[PDB]
Order: sequence, then structure tokens, then C-alpha cells
Amino acid sequence: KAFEKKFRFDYTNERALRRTLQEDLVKDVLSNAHIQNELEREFERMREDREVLRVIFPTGDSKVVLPCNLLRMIWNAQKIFHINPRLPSDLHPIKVVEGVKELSKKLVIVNGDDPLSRQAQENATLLFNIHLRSTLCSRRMAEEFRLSGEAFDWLLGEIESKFNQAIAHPGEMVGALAAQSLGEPATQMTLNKNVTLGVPRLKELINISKKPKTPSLTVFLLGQSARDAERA
Amino acid sequence: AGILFEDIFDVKDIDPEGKKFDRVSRLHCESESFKMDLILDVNIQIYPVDLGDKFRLVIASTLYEDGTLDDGEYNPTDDRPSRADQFEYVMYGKVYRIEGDETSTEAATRLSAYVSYGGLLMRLQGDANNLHGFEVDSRVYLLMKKLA
Amino acid sequence: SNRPVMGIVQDTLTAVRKFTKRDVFLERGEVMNLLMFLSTWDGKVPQPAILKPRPLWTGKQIFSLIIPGHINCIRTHSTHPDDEDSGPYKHISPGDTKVVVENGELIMGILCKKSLGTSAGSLVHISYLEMGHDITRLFYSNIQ
Amino acid sequence: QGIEQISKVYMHLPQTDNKKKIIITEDGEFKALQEWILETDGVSLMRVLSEKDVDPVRTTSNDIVEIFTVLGIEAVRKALERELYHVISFDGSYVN
Amino acid sequence: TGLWLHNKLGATDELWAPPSIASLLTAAVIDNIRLCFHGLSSAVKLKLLLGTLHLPRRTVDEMKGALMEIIQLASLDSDPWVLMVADILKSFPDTGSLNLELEEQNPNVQDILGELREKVGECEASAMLPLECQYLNKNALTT
Amino acid sequence: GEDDAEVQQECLHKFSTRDYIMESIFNTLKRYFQAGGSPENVIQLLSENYTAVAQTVNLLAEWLIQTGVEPVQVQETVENHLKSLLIKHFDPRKADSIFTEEGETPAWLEQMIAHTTWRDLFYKLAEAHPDCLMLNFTVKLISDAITSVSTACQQLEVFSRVLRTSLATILDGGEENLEKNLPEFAKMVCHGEHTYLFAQAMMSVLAQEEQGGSAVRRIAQEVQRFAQEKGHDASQITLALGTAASYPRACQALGAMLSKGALNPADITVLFKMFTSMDPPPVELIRVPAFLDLFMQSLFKPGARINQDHKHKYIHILAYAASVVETWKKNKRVSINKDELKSTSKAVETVHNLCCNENASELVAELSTLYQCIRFPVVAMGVLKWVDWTVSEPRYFQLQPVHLALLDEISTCHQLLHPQVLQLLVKLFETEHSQLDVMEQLELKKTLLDRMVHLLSRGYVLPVVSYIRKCLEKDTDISLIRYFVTEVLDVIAPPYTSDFVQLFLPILENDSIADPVTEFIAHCKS
Repeated sequence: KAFEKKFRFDYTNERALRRTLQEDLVKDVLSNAHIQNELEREFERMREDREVLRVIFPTGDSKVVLPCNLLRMIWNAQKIFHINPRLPSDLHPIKVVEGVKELSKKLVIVNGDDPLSRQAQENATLLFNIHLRSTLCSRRMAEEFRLSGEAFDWLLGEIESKFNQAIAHPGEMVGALAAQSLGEPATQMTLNKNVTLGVPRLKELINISKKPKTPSLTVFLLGQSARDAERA
Repeated sequence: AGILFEDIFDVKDIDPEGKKFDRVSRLHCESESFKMDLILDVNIQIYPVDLGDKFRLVIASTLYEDGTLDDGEYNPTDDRPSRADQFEYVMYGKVYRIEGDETSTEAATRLSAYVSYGGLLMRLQGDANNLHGFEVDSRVYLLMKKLA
Repeated sequence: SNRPVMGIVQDTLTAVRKFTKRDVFLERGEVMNLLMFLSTWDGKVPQPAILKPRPLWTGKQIFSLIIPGHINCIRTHSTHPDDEDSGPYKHISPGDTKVVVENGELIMGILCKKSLGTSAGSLVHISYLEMGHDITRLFYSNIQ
Repeated sequence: QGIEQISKVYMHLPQTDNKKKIIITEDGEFKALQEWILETDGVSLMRVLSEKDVDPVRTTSNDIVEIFTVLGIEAVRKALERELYHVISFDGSYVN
Repeated sequence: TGLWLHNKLGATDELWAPPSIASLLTAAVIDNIRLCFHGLSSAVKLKLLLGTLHLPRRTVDEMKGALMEIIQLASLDSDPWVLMVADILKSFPDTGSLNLELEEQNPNVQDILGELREKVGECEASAMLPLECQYLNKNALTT
Repeated sequence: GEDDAEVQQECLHKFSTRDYIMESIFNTLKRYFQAGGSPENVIQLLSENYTAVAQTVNLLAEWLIQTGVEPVQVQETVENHLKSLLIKHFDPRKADSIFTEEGETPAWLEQMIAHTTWRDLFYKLAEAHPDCLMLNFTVKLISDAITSVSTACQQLEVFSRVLRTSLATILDGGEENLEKNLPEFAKMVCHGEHTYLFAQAMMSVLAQEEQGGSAVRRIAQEVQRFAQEKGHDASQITLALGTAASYPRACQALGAMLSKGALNPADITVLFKMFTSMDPPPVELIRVPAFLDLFMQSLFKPGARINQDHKHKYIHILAYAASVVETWKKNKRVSINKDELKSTSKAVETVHNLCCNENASELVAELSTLYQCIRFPVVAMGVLKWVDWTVSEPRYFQLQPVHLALLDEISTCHQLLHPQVLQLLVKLFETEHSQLDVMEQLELKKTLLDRMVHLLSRGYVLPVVSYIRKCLEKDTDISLIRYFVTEVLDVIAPPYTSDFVQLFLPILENDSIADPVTEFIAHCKS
């Protein structure tokens, strides 16, 4: 309910479009069904993205690390062009949809056109593309951000530039970087059911041993014994 | 004129949540005419105000009372007639938020404008008609004078 | 850990916590002395936060000149009372415990480890990610 | 009765949400159910997974060689990643 | 001034004075109501005369003569609504109190009093007291 | 040109369409027969598509009546269908057109009004249309048989007559029926400030009568409460009406506080300095119900903003309000008792300290001083609002409930707080939590039933059993009513007055056990 309310674009309430968009844009949105089908398809692919996130993140933790801070970039776009959120905007929803589409085309991690390269491109940028489509959806774009056309174009350009700056440079000794980044905290790890932790546990994990100090099975239950103390 | 807002307020509470800054107090004030709620951080050390006082408040875009823009830069040597001469307490800040009771269907009837005078914060709530002069990221001058 | 490795440290961190308090007021000569040490200063003295009954500048007002470019940031002071975000005084703070950098200006809050330290999302981190390494270097030196 | 190499089994309800049974209710909202878990000393993962009325999916071990012998190389890859992520992030520190 | 009073009081759904009426009035208008007080619909006249109350005590004290003359005009309108609000509110703008000998030859207030005087007199028994008496100690309560 | 080629087809559409013969058919037929053409095939077109739906209905309806099913079910179904079709297809313009063709609706309206469902139809039609002439006329005339508030206050004379009649019914209502007699009047008064000021002045003049004008003052305060509920500030009304004009400082102070619906240390400080002066203003001046409700919600909700230098000032002003005796020597305060002030302020201070601290077990620790201090009435109210706001939290019964015990001290030791306590527990008897199962909800409900039976034992018997009857007829399962009767007949001693039997026994008809029920029924019917 909340997802559909906050993300599904509404093209059936004229009052909201008058409040959020200039009257020519409201007439354009309400008149032709092509743009309406495009926004419906936007919301549908966002629903499939939601299911993909649900299977990827079963624990429901929304915090995740990603290259470009979309919210801060939107804020910078707001305060560079002096966006007045109290007034209707002049940005087409369809322009937002096509802009995010062509931007996602421009963000390349693996290049090529055969099915293998295209599938790897989709998988490499799947999560960031989901985040981009959710953040720059025409609903939130027209409701809470209220960016103009030039501001939106500047935002797309900045996202492209920062993403290309975020790609790993070849020749980087990522192995030594990982070794040092995982070795530095070991100088800080200490040791306080009772389970072995700290540098002994890290030692055993890297010094693979047939004898754990505190071997264990965090075994779960599925039936009524999961909740029934007597059965468990 | 360049006066975005003017009223007479009375202080209804001085430091409600207990003293938290030994030189600054968060006055809560009411307006008898416009019925605006005002919260305003005032440096009591130089301009001491106690409970039940009354004061004319004015929020202005400029001080030269001619529409000439201030330039937002400190000019101690100003020969122009300043509006600040008619007031005891003068602060300079930037409106950084304009909230309201608007829905997606209808516009706001009530608006709340927040201003940050160098850190000293002010909020002014009331009906939307009197806060049309306020627009975000614009510089304002708060001019306050105690009334007998 | 995709964060700054270096932040503001002992004396200057305690002193900038005390400096960005709401009730720090600096007279004319004091701010003129402080602006000598600001390398990135454009040479324009900002309008004081209080003009009458005497010109006075706030600590946040001077620190806004130290903040470079037009970076924007939101953090919370260490002594931020949780349940403040739910009360009526959300975007106005009685304790001044929410730091809001807006267009390169510190319009409210008290800076601390959680906003200037090495934590991810700190002000120095956003300065690096936006203005680059050289301007952040100048930002560090100017704060010091 | 019982499977050898299992000297003690502690039964408890985890109050931390990480081990709670997180589901998606029909409204689409995340709900963390409180359900009993058992943590033991000594590992025999094949036997305990073969037990009746035991969750054979979420049941895991902290012994990575057991995982490799019983599940495989990608499973022990994931298990090792989770284990060293746990031992690192226990003290509050974060690493990429 | 009359069309100003229309644009500020055109909505007939509100028969009350609008909140912040003194601000939706102005001292110039406090003087200038008499130019077109009788020009609007009687509902707008009523809302105006009632708006006289929410104005600050001091502001009314400064322009007390204006509201006195406005109430004298209010005592002339054909709608009895304006007549009785003028009758009640005669003394407020200069004295600060309202008329209370309000059986003033109006047959309607005569009907109200002639019924309810003896109705209340009959219903003195178990006459529910005001809601102040609950919070008071016994001595003041009996006194 | 001649409209025959178009109007004859307009009429022939309604002729040759399926099934239209039974109607405006006469008007269109007259238009066609005057227009000429083929009038013979018109009748054939009318009767060609006559499917005989009506005789089909005769067969079907008489067969449903043959089945032994109640024909009143058919009556309700047909009435609901036709009424819903009317409401969906009602046009206010055509209602005003019925008014236009003749001012009084013909006998079809006066035949429908005999039906209760059509009277409710006209009520829902006309309660929302304050300008449609037919609808306004119908609602007003049915009131002569809601009186629409727009036509109630359109002039003095109508408002006055409906006011005095409605107030006569309120005064006839005693202390119960006002709930139905006051809103129809109050919403009539709460539509404009001039009808408001006129009404408040009349009730003020009526309140000067010592032969029951206290009740008129009560009703005026209730109307002012309702006017506040409609978002209209009647502060200055009470100021210029009462003795606020005798003291301008108290006038502006109290009036500002009432206009905001909240307190402040400034106006409070003004009143504190006034009552600290050798001439304290009248205690009646501050003894206003909503004002003292502001005192409660300042001193007994979590928070509000508070300073210790003013905490005692709030407390002392409330003590002055609740304590001091001013004797009027012809409206002259000559004797001022302030001897029961300090103890009341001390009790208010201690109880308020406990309440803002967000107490449970610590309550039981200092319950001695509490039941010592609830003897002060104002303190009892303060604790009542505090425990109301704590217990009104959703799912406050899953974690400690000692709080419900304290009403036992209150209601037993203060008679006039019987209406509040039951009117608290009416909410708590409707408690429903998915976490605390229906079993635990029923335990809490039965506990509250024991409290309500105790409150019945103190004499508050008519509204208790009336509400028990109402919620049984609604919500309250038969198990709860049976437990009610069990506890009652376990505690109440004969004789049982018929004022209690008349509601307790005809709801006890549902059950016969808790045997004490048989004894009760036999004694109370014999």
C-alpha cells in the first residue's frame, strides 16, 4: 500500500497535477494515453525491482553501499538552480523516464552487445539501476524534488560523470589493498553463549583448522516447535 | 518599502525547556493582530528581555527603505538612512524552510517560515496570506523594538 | 571502509564543538583577527548576524566561510536527544543538536566527531567527494 | 539418544533481529518473528540436517570445513564470508 | 472599503469573524467601515461587528469612537441580527463590557425569557451546577 | 424547419426501444400524434416489445410468498433498491424544479413521509443542501412535524423560537437526555458568532436567576466548549460577559490563554502576581472548566515545557482556584478564606511530581500518600487525567494494571466524579488488542465490569445499566453480561428499586444463571 501510494504516479487526479506541474504539462499528461502507459510500465518495472530487492535482501536492511549519492546530488541540483518547491514544476514525467533510461544505457561496467556481455552488464549494475529508478521515479520527481528540466539534465550528467569516476582503475593492486584493509582492524580486535572471536577466530578462519575451539550449529526450526518451547 | 512582514508581539515564555545557552534564550511569543506563533532565539546578554514584554517586530528584505538591495556584505560606513535606526535589536539571517499544511490537492492555509540568523533560529507560524513575502534561501533582516 | 581516514582531532575538535555553539558571539576585531588565518577567504567581511545594539558575528557564521564550495550535509550532534525528530521542534532545534550545512553555509547545529570526525558521511567526506582533494586539504588547514 | 559430537545444546529466543525469523507479510511489510533457536557445541551438520522437524535451509555451522565437506565450495565461500564479516563487525568496526 | 469587506468576508459559510480579523482589518478600515457599512449583505455586517471583539483591547481603545459609530449604524439595519448585536455590544469599544438588560422590546427575546425564566424556576430541583464546582474544596463549594 | 423528422424519431426511439409502454410516453405520443406520420404502428411498437416483466414479477413475488419466507424481506429489498437508485440518481436541480412548478410538493411527498425510510432519505438529501428550496422546505417542515442550521439562524425570530424550545427540552432532560437535546441546539448556535453572542448573552442573563440559572450557566459553558470544537475562540465573549472587565490584567491574561487553548508562564505570572497581591481578583474569575483542563494537560501529560520557578506558580494558582472561599456580601468579596490553600498546593505539588515522572510499582510504594491526597478533589481529577492518558495508550495493559485501582478511591470518596469514572471506563470496556488476545481483553473487560458494579453500588445506577443494556443490544458478549449479573447479585443487597430493575432484569432475560439469578428475578417480578 505505502509503496504504491508513494511511487505509483497518479494521472487521474487533476488537482495534484495542477499543484505539481504547469498546466500545459497537466494537459499533455491527461490527454494522450501513450505517456500514461509509459508511466504505468515505469511503476511495473519498479515493482519487479522491489521483488528483486526482496529476494536479494531477505532481512529487509535498506542500508547499502553504492557509488553515487543520488539524494545529495538532487539536493545540489535543487540549490544550484534555486528550485522553489512551493511552485509547480516544468518537467515532463516522460522526460524523466526517458532520461533515466538513456542514463542507464550510458552507465557501462562491461561493454559489448552479445547476450553474455549484456547479461553481465545488467547484473553488474542491477542494484544501482534499481536504486536509480526508485530514486528518480517520475512520482517522487514531481512531488518532493520538483526539479526543473535544466536541473534534471545537470543531475543526469553529474550521475554519469561520478559513476565513470567510480569505476576501478586497471592496474590497481586490489589484493594487497584487501590484505591491508583486513589486517588493520586485527590490531584493534580484542576478546571482550561464549564463542571464540577476535584474532584467534580470524587466525583459524585464515589458518584453516580441523579443530575449532568453539564449533557450533545455529540450527533453526520450522514447524510449531519453532514457537513451542516444549516441542523445541 | 521592502518590509516582508510587520507586527507587534508579546513574550509568553522566555526559556521553556530550561536554560541551555547562557547568553541565548528561545523566546516564545504571540501576536495579538496577526495571531502568528513566534519562536525566536535572542541574545539576552546584550538585549535583555524578560517575561511579559511587548515589542514591534519587522521582517524586511533590506534596510535602506528604498528597495535598494543590501549586497549581503558588511559596510560600516553607510550614509544611506537605515531603517535599523528606528529599532533597538537588529539581526540578519536567511530563510531556510517554508513548511505548511498543504496537501497534494489544496494549497496551504497555514505556513511556518524558519530563519537562521547566523545560528540563532526563528520560526514564524500563521496563516499563509501574511507569509507570501518569504521565499527560501533569501536574506532577511529581523528588526525588533520593545514597546512601553 | 569508504570513509575519511583522517578527521579533526583533540584540541581543535573540542574547540570547534565549543565554537559552533549557538551562543558564541564575536565582536568586530575578533572576527577580523580570525579571518587572517582563513587562506580561502575572498576578502569580503560577511554581514554580522546581529547589527544592533552592537555588531556581532556567530561562530557558525564564521565557520560557514571555512566550509568550501556549496556542499550540503545533514548530521546529528552527539548529544542529540532522540525523540527530538518526532516533536514539534523538528527543523528548529532547542539544543541546536542537528547540523545542517546548506549551500556551503552552516545554518544550524554544533559540530563534533559525528560531523567532522572520520565517520562515513561526515562533512569532510562530502567535501572530498564534491570539491576534490585540494579544496578539502585547504578546508582541513583552515579549520585547524 | 542424540547424535555424537554434540555435548551441549542451548535453547533460546534471540532478541536481536538479525537471527529473528524475518518474513514478508501479505501487505508486503517486513515482520521479524521471535522463534526458538538451538546453538550447540560440537558439529555434525549432515546428521542434524537429516533430523526430523529441523529447518534444513537456515540451519548452518560456524565450522567452515564441515560446510565444505557437506555442502560445497560456493557454500563454504559464502559461509566463510559471513563468518569473517561477523568476527570483524562484532566490535562495531566496518570494512568494505 | 465595502468591496474590501466583501473580498475579506465574501464567504457566507463562515458566519463568524475570521481568525485574525484585526489583521484582516486595518485601522484605516476601522475608521472607514462607516462609509459602506450598510452596503454589504447583513451577514457580512454581522461578521464585521463580531470581528470588533477579537481586535486587541488597546487598538479598540485608540479607535473607540469609530466602533461606537459603527455600532450606532448597526442599530439601524433591517435584519434584527444587526440590531441585537448592536444592543449587546454598545458599551464594549469604550467601556469594555456588554449590555445585559437585554430584554429590550424585541418580541423574540421576550419569548425566550417568558418561557425559560419559569422553566428554569421549575427545574431548580436537581439543577446541574456549572463545571467549576467539581474542582473546588467543600467550603468555597458551599459558600 | 419542421422538427418532425427529428422529434418523431426522438419519440420513436422511446416507442420502438425494448419495453417503454408503461411510462412521459403520453407527452411524446402527443408530440408524435400532433406531428402526424404513422400513429398506428406506434402502438404496435409500444406493445411489440412488451415482455410482460410486471406479470413475471407477479409470478415471482407470489412464489416467494408461497415459500414461507417473510414478505417484509421483499419489502426491505425493494425499498433499499429504489432508495439507492434515487440517491445515486437524485438531482438537486430537479428538486428545485419540483419546487418551481409548485411551492408545496404534491401528495406523493406527503405520502412518502409516512414511510420512515423515505423520511431518512429526505433527511440525508436536505441536511447537505442549505439552498435548495424543496430540500430546505422539506427539512424545515419535517422539523415542524433536524432543523437545518442555515434556516435556523437566517433571522432572529426563527433562531429564538427554536432556541427556547430546544432549551426547554434540555432543561426537561435533567442530566441524561441533554446529550440528544443539546447538540441540535448547540450546532444551531455554533454556526455564526452573532447567533453565538446573542445566545451566550441570553444564557448569561438567565444564569443570574438563583432558581436554577446555574444550569443555564452550565449549558452556556457547554455551548462554548462546542464552539471551541468548531474552532472558534469565545475567549473575549466570556471576558466581556463575566467580571473580566473588573480587572484588565486578568482579562487579557486569561483571555489569551483560552484563545490559544494552552497555558504560558506569562499570563500565569500575571495571575500569580494578582493573587499574591493584597487584593486577589475573584476566584470565580479563573474558575472556568476549559482553563482548568489546560492546568490538567500542562501538569499531567508527559511534558509540557515547564520551569521550576513557574511550576510552583502554576500549582499555587490552581490551589487558589480550588481552595479559596470568597463570600459575596451583595457581590462583595469581604471574607477570603485561604487556610485550606497550602495543604492543597502541597498535595498538588507532590501528585504532579509523581505524575510527570511517568510512574506502576512506585505508585504502590507511595499509594499511602496518594489515597491520603486524592481526598483533595482537584488532585483526584489530576490523577484521573494522568491515568487516563497513560492507560489510553494502545496496549498499556500488557505492561503494568494498578492504575484502575485508583478510581476506587476517587469515585467512592467523591460522589460527583461518578460520571467521569464510568465515562472513562466506557472507553476501557471497549479495549481491543491483537497482542493481548480476546481472552485477556475479556479479563480486562470483566475487571472493568467489577469496577462499574462497585460504582453502581455508590448510587450511579441508571446510566450504568442503561449503557450495559445498550452495548448488550449492540459488542458486549453474553458472557460479559452474565459475569456482570454474577458480580451484581453477589454484591447488591435487597430491596431492589424498580428504577434499577427496569433496565437490569429485561436484559437479564437473556440468561438465567451466574441460583441467585432465579431469586433476583422472582423477587423483582413479585
